[PDB]
Amino acid sequence: DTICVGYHANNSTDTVDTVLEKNVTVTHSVNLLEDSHNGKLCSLNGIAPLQLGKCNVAGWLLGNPECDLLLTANSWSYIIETSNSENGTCYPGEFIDYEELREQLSSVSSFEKFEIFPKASSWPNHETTKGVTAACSYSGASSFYRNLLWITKKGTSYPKLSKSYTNNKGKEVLVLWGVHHPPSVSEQQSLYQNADAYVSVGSSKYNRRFAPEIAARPKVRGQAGRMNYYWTLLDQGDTITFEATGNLIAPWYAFALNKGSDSGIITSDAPVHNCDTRCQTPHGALNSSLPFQNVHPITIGECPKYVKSTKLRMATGLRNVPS
Amino acid sequence: DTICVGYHANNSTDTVDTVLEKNVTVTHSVNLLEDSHNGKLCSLNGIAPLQLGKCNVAGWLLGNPECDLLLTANSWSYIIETSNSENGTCYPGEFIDYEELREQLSSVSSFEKFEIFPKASSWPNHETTKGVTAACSYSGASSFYRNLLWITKKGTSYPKLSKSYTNNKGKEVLVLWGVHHPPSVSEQQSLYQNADAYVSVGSSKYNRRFAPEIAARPKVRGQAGRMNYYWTLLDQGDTITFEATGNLIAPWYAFALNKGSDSGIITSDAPVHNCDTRCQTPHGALNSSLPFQNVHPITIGECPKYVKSTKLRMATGLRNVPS
Amino acid sequence: DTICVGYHANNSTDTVDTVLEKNVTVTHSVNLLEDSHNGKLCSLNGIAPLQLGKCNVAGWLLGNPECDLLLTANSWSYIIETSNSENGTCYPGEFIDYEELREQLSSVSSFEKFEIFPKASSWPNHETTKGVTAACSYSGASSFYRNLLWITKKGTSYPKLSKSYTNNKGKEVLVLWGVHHPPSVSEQQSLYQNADAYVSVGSSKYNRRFAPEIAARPKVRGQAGRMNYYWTLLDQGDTITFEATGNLIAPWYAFALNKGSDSGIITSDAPVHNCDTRCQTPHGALNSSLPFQNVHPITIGECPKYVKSTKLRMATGLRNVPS
Amino acid sequence: GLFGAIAGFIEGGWTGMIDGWYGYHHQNEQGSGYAADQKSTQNAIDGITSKVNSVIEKMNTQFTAVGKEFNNLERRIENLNKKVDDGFLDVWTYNAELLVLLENERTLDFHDSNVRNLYEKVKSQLRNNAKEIGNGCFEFYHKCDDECMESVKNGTYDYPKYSEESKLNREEIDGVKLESMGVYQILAIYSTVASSLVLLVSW
Amino acid sequence: GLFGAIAGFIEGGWTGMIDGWYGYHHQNEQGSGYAADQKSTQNAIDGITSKVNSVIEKMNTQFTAVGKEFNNLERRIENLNKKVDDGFLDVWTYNAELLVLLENERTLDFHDSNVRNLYEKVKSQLRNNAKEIGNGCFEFYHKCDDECMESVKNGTYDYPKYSEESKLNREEIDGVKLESMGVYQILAIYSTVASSLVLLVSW
Amino acid sequence: GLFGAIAGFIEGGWTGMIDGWYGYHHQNEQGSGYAADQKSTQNAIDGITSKVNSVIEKMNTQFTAVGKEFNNLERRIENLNKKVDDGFLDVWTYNAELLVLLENERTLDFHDSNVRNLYEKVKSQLRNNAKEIGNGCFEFYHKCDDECMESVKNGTYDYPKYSEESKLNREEIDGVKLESMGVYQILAIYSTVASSLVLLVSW
Ligand SMILES: *[C@@H]1O[C@H](CO)[C@@H](O[C@@H]2O[C@H](CO)[C@@H](O[C@@H]3O[C@H](CO)[C@@H](O)[C@H](O)[C@@H]3O)[C@H](O)[C@H]2NC(C)=O)[C@H](O)[C@H]1NC(C)=O
Ligand SMILES: *[C@@H]1O[C@H](CO)[C@@H](O[C@@H]2O[C@H](CO)[C@@H](O[C@@H]3O[C@H](CO)[C@@H](O)[C@H](O)[C@@H]3O)[C@H](O)[C@H]2NC(C)=O)[C@H](O)[C@H]1NC(C)=O
Ligand SMILES: *[C@@H]1O[C@H](CO)[C@@H](O[C@@H]2O[C@H](CO)[C@@H](O[C@@H]3O[C@H](CO)[C@@H](O)[C@H](O)[C@@H]3O)[C@H](O)[C@H]2NC(C)=O)[C@H](O)[C@H]1NC(C)=O
Ligand SMILES: *[C@@H]1O[C@H](CO[C@@H]2O[C@@H](C)[C@@H](O)[C@@H](O)[C@@H]2O)[C@@H](O[C@@H]2O[C@H](CO)[C@@H](O)[C@H](O)[C@H]2NC(C)=O)[C@H](O)[C@H]1NC(C)=O
Ligand SMILES: *[C@@H]1O[C@H](CO[C@@H]2O[C@@H](C)[C@@H](O)[C@@H](O)[C@@H]2O)[C@@H](O[C@@H]2O[C@H](CO)[C@@H](O)[C@H](O)[C@H]2NC(C)=O)[C@H](O)[C@H]1NC(C)=O
Ligand SMILES: *[C@@H]1O[C@H](CO[C@@H]2O[C@@H](C)[C@@H](O)[C@@H](O)[C@@H]2O)[C@@H](O[C@@H]2O[C@H](CO)[C@@H](O)[C@H](O)[C@H]2NC(C)=O)[C@H](O)[C@H]1NC(C)=O
Ligand SMILES: *[C@@H]1O[C@H](CO)[C@@H](O[C@@H]2O[C@H](CO)[C@@H](O)[C@H](O)[C@H]2NC(C)=O)[C@H](O)[C@H]1NC(C)=O
Ligand SMILES: *[C@@H]1O[C@H](CO)[C@@H](O[C@@H]2O[C@H](CO)[C@@H](O)[C@H](O)[C@H]2NC(C)=O)[C@H](O)[C@H]1NC(C)=O
Ligand SMILES: *[C@@H]1O[C@H](CO)[C@@H](O[C@@H]2O[C@H](CO)[C@@H](O)[C@H](O)[C@H]2NC(C)=O)[C@H](O)[C@H]1NC(C)=O
Ligand SMILES: *[C@@H]1O[C@H](CO)[C@@H](O[C@@H]2O[C@H](CO)[C@@H](O)[C@H](O)[C@H]2NC(C)=O)[C@H](O)[C@H]1NC(C)=O
Ligand SMILES: *[C@@H]1O[C@H](CO)[C@@H](O)[C@H](O)[C@H]1NC(C)=O
Ligand SMILES: *[C@@H]1O[C@H](CO)[C@@H](O)[C@H](O)[C@H]1NC(C)=O
Ligand SMILES: *[C@@H]1O[C@H](CO)[C@@H](O)[C@H](O)[C@H]1NC(C)=O
Ligand SMILES: *[C@@H]1O[C@H](CO)[C@@H](O)[C@H](O)[C@H]1NC(C)=O
Ligand SMILES: *[C@@H]1O[C@H](CO)[C@@H](O)[C@H](O)[C@H]1NC(C)=O
Repeated sequence: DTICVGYHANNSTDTVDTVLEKNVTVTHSVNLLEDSHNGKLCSLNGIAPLQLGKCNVAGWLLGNPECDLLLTANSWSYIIETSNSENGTCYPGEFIDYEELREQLSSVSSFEKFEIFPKASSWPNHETTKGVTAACSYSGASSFYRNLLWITKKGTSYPKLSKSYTNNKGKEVLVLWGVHHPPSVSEQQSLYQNADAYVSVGSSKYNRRFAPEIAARPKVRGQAGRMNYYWTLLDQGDTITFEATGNLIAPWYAFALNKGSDSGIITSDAPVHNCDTRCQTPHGALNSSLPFQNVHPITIGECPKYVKSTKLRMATGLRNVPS
Repeated sequence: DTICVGYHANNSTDTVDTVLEKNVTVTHSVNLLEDSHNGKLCSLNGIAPLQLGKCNVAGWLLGNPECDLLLTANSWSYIIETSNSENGTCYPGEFIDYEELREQLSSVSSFEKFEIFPKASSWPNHETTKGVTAACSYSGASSFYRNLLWITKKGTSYPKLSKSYTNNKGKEVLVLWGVHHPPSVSEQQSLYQNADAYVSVGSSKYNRRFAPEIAARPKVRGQAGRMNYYWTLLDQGDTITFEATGNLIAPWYAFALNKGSDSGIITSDAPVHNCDTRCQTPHGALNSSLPFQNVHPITIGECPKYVKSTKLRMATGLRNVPS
Repeated sequence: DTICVGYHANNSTDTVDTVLEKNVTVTHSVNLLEDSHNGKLCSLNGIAPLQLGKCNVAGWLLGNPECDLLLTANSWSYIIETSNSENGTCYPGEFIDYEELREQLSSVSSFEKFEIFPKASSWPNHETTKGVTAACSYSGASSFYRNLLWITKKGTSYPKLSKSYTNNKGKEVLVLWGVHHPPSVSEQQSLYQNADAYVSVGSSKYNRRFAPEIAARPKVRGQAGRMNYYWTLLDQGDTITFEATGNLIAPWYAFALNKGSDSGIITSDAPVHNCDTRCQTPHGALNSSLPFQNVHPITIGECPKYVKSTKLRMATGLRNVPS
Repeated sequence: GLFGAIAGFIEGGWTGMIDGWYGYHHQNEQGSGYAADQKSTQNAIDGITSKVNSVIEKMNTQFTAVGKEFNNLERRIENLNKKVDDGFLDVWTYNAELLVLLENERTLDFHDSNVRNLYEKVKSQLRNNAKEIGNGCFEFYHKCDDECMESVKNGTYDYPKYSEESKLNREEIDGVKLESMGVYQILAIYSTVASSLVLLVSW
Repeated sequence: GLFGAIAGFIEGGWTGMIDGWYGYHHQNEQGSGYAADQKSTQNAIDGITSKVNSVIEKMNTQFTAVGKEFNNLERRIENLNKKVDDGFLDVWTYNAELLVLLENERTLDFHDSNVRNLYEKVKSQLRNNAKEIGNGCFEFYHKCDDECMESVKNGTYDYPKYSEESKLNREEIDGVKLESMGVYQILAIYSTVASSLVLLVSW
Repeated sequence: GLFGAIAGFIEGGWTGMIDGWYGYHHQNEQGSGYAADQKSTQNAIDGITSKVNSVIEKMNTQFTAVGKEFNNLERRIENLNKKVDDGFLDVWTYNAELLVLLENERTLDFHDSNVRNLYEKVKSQLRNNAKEIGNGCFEFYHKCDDECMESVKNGTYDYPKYSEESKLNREEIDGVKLESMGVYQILAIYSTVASSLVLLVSW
């Protein structure tokens, strides 16, 4: 009789690497790495996301009328651009500080869109209906943006324009506007009847005098002129004044904004579904508790951390050695 | 007769956490982390740090007469703001490149203030003392900055101005000036009587033409006019030429600068005492040689390193196991 | 008999430090850290680098004829500056966005310099040769950049200028030009005989209206006027038009560009030879496979990794303890 | 610090053991062993569980990080951002793999030390009995039932209760032919030789 | 790597010991022990001192990090600044905590190793005397005063000085004395004649 | 984690040994020892080689890093650039030196444990023979050649072949020297005289 002493053994074959040795077959282990994900993009914390489709963000906020379907959108979890998202600006030009605008979008949650200057009332001086381009056409019909307003003269006449606007909505208000210029002096007089012209934008902290330019250039989309774009955050209290002579693209819609951080500009093309998670990638959604994520670095939510490895098995057990 | 072999034990109580077990009672240990600070802000190496009190940096440098007390300061350990420092620019406008000017101040230790152009001598054509407003008022009087000079016409008669200065002080000299523009054209002619005007500044590396603008805007502090601010470093050798017609806030003092690094713009509110340490926080001074620090990340001086935990006791000894 | 058991021993002397002890002599060790290098600047994988000599990058791309020597240079591995490289702009002004232009050259490998506008063809309206300063002199003779062109009047008459150019070369095209302005209205008319002036450049994504300025300023190199410089990348396809009145420095050459990244602006003065390595520092080239490097951080190509230590010997063996 | 017990002087494992990680195999009068030791293995389970929970605790959870945007003039800032990202990525993958490797070394040696400590504890409470052989196996000079087995597994043995029979039993095991010759030396064989001398002397 | 000494077979600490960390408790005829070993505790003190000072040495002192400022158009840059600072703070706090934990494991096992090495060195020079019992205690078959105890503490023993009597003690503790009892085995009476035969053959 | 072998109970090194790291020294009837064990040293070779190779594999090879430039209005961005560089430099030099120190500790302890386990295996296969003395030195009660040496060095001993005569030798060790001829009750030379009687009878 004897009391021979020994340890447990298994039939398992998961291997853990150590420093002194590779591929050690251990009894029991525990994973620490993730790779599983659906190919779906679910809502975050119950709140639906937003998809633009074939729409750049700038084309959406200006209301490029190919982006007409998502007109009544007001609340999102995170904005999804697509690979096919290309309807930016219809009229050729330049949207100044587009990047800074996109990061100020990254901490807004919802909207209150409203008429700034009511088109039937605010303009008792000028023809506000004979201005459109065929380059920004829509189903054949010559069309225009949905938040702006082209302004024309009224029968070889121009009263000098001035207009204020006040904030009394508590939250901050974002206001856009634009400046047109043609490439020829003849067209410049043909629309505006002024040798020189100027606008001025002033609130308290933004202030600039704008003046057009007239210069020939190769046309794009059948248009040789250009149009620049500008935008400013307002505050409660402080007011804004526009004062125009020749080249005004009048604001016609504003936005009241809402806080609540962590918004994203994830670009993917996986479809949208209607479950709920706490983590979201371009390649899918996650559901885990291991502290290391391997799928993709760009995350939204409370996600575990991105690494660049393959196998991170941690051994909790013995050297499984048969006899 | 026995020779039993044993080990030291204690009534020690302090616990250290190891990996395999929490709260293990050790005979001897040593802390590695700091918590203690005074509520006091002492001299760094004997030099008293400059406090601004209720004064913004630019309001000090242009010399708001609100900030009259700390006028003849010329050296510091570092620079202290409080949360009530609001007397910056009394007259509304824009101080361009304020942050870069703050950063250049972060490596300068001491000043020499001096007249560039004497108020009584250098200006034999223009009224020098009849332009000052009530928006920058001071104790009933209508006042103005202490380092600049408003310029007006001299009785419906106004020569074109041009004036130079050469640097001959070896150290780098800082120059500030400003451009007023009124909001209305009749006021522009009322003060200057030039339909157009311009100023220009050239050194060797700086060259800028300024034109004013005139436009209406909702008033601030009883003023709808505006006034911008511009600044330029110089070197030993290179000169500066002003060529000004109509809108010039003339410089009236300069600053011979110095080296002497490691200057900060700590904003706090704990008062000033007179010890001397080698570390400085917005919450107090520090005095130890433990390498880890827990109070506050923003430091000035040779300071131990900021982490984000609470307990880092290190065990030096045995498990206190009585019997 | 006995079967006494002993370990190996040696006469080796080198020491590895452990945590518990300094200077422990180990029988066998291995170093991990590099110190030694030739003082040579060899070729990366066949292709030699380009030395500038007394040549600034800006002076080269403008073709300052001090740096006439490297006229035919069109392919390199990387770019070498020296401490004596000082010939940039011979005419005083400001090469705008010099850093950004340096960064875009940090991934370009080779060119194809060619005439944009031939000297005696594209300009049958102006005098093409009689304006050249002596400030950019060569052997005393009033000389000028070899890549641009000064433009004068033509006998008290001066046509409005417009000129187009297209790209049909399948790569990106790099284009330079400049704007002169003199200090006096006298020199303005005497050069150009137009009180107003402007130029205008536009392709599809660049669009700017330049206007001169006229102001007095202290002269540099005997010139009280200045010249601003500008540059633009083109695309395959998209074309460029210039429309100028009276202040033009027209181009005379372009650059067809080639990819191939990993090239920089390493400055040193250690000499050039023609070996082949796969790592290059300002003090010389490296040759090992150890994972740690000590000589200099600024490295070109695959290099062992830079640290700030002096001794990283790793013990592989026993404590060399004799009797 | 491989202590040389597992795959050492003890070669293999036990498949027939089920319950814990550390156990015995008695081979007494009736029945056989493979009975676990739930006492010591509980400490192992608690320590490893604390270890794993601590490692999961020391890593944080990052929050929403989105790629940013630039135009064609901000290239310095763009490479700056890219450099920051690849730097932090390399640092965290370095930390992760290095940490898991060193933990795996130390946990295998923790199991080895537990095995060896149990073997030490067993042999310590058996003073001069059972004449151990090989891979930790014994003999038990005195014969005893399940009860002494269970006692020793509970760390109780009462050595003087068995010492005298085991001492005699060891000594008769220590007797090889010394049960047959007992003249305090090679004397029993030796006595016969002198007789021959006396018989030849008086012959 | 718990070697099994601290709270292992040796159960408790000693409140009575004052000077060092590792001691002796001699129990001869006059007085009791509680005397330190200043030799081997000195090495451990020096090593732990070296360890602490090295850990102090490898950290550095951060210099004057000042908050920066930005206007409302440099939001990208300011977010980049925040991401940089948060990442580096996380890196350093992780390295600090992990360093402290692994050091604590290793230093407790260092003390364990010192205890075990001392006990083995004691058992080494006392080969077969003193019949070690329980939690590290010894017996001394032969009797000896403070001088032998001091020599033991100096690691000197001159063991063939004390062998035979202690051997005799281990003989007289463990002698089958019924087999001798003065005279048995008829060997004494019988062998005497042989010597008489030898004295006859010699003469 | 000093287990006590090297510079412990085993004092010095062997300059005379060449081939492996861990060897023996026989002192049998002809010649002296100094032969390696190529077996167990090969495992240490493989482990240390894997150790160094894995450490090399973890560290990575950086690509082209060129310094950048800024004008006089970009002091903030330049200082940000500098802070990023200094941070990553300090983090990597910290990780490198700390990694090297911990691996140095572990490799010295690895050699220590291998030496001790070698000693344990040798003592394991020799149960009641050779009466181990000094710095791990042995005696062999029975006398044998180089073949039993080679047997032991192949982990074989065939102990029942050599048990009996070495055992009989082990019993007769003691009394030949405590009287300079031995201590015995009344038959020490007496029996010797009976032998002499056997000689004088068998001339
Ligand atoms: C909204 O986005 C869509 C797709 O992103 C735009 O459709 C594309 O518009 C371009 C610009 O005109 C078209 O290129 C030109 O098309 C004409 C006729 O096909 C051709 O003569 C030209 O040589 C050039 O190819 C492109 O064809 C068209 N895409 C498709 C599939 O037809 C659309 O223009 C955007 N909306 C607005 C208002 O710009
Ligand atoms: C220096 O800083 C102080 C602190 O802000 C300034 O005092 C503040 O000045 C403003 C401007 O008048 C005051 O706000 C207005 O006050 C009037 C009358 O009190 C009221 O009718 C307005 O509706 C508005 O509230 C503010 O009360 C006043 N606060 C204090 C504590 O004095 C001061 O003006 C600054 N100096 C200069 C030269 O700007
Ligand atoms: C190419 O670079 C070289 C050196 O970097 C330039 O040579 C230096 O040019 C400056 C002005 O062009 C000279 O400074 C002036 O020299 C005169 C006469 O000595 C003196 O009276 C002035 O006070 C001032 O010092 C300088 O002497 C000269 N140095 C050398 C070593 O030649 C050269 O001008 C550059 N090429 C071009 C086209 O700009
Ligand atoms: C460690 O194991 C991995 C996995 O391979 C499996 O395990 C081995 C023990 C053996 O049974 C293999 O047949 C199994 O497939 C090995 O990694 C692969 O090895 C093969 C052969 O060298 C190679 O073709 C694959 O590309 C490897 N793939 C990966 C992802 O590792 C590995 O070689 C083993 N050894 C070491 C030192 O890691
Ligand atoms: C680990 O210890 C901390 C500190 O508590 C001390 O240590 C314990 C072992 C025990 O001796 C306590 O009396 C000591 O004060 C424990 O954290 C505290 O726990 C108490 C409840 O007992 C709670 O009221 C406090 O808020 C806790 N303090 C902090 C800073 O968390 C902790 O619970 C112990 N954990 C384990 C597993 O032992
Ligand atoms: C560790 O040793 C080095 C070099 O000394 C050699 O190694 C010793 C172990 C011993 O064998 C000496 O005889 C050898 O010469 C020391 O390095 C230098 O030490 C002196 C002071 O002793 C100092 O003035 C030098 O600056 C040191 N230089 C460098 C490059 O280190 C080292 O100091 C020794 N360790 C300690 C803890 O001081
Ligand atoms: C995400 O994972 C969790 C846990 O892995 C899932 O929750 C489990 O759901 C099943 C089905 O009802 C239950 O049987 C389990 O008990 C749940 N586990 C826990 C821990 O709650 C969850 O279903 C997964 N999916 C989503 C969308 O949350
Ligand atoms: C460990 O085992 C021993 C014996 O193997 C136990 O001691 C006896 O156990 C039996 C049955 O459990 C009781 O009837 C006796 O009263 C026990 N005591 C004696 C004989 O003195 C012991 O209880 C077990 N447990 C522990 C914790 O020691
Ligand atoms: C270690 O202890 C022994 C035992 O006391 C010391 O040996 C004696 O030292 C005393 C000192 O007063 C002398 O008088 C004796 O002659 C010594 N020898 C004996 C008793 O045999 C010894 O000196 C101590 N030190 C060392 C290094 O061995
Ligand atoms: C290990 O050593 C043993 C004994 O030293 C070897 O056994 C001997 O092998 C030789 C080879 O020719 C035979 O002649 C002997 O008869 C063997 N037996 C003895 C000496 O008792 C053994 O071969 C060695 N090698 C291995 C792999 O075990
Ligand atoms: C190993 O044996 C267990 C018995 O507990 C069994 O459940 C398991 O299926 C076996 N392994 C495999 C891979 O089948
Ligand atoms: C523990 O006892 C010692 C006895 O000398 C005493 O000095 C010490 O103060 C005691 N500990 C505490 C916490 O009081
Ligand atoms: C700072 O600490 C040192 C030592 O810790 C001490 O001597 C000194 O009094 C403390 N205070 C000051 C103001 O230096
Ligand atoms: C150590 O001995 C070897 C013997 O081969 C010899 O080659 C070597 O030079 C010696 N080292 C020194 C420092 O003399
Ligand atoms: C670099 O070093 C290797 C090994 O030392 C050597 O073979 C080679 O010739 C060296 N030079 C080059 C250019 O690779």
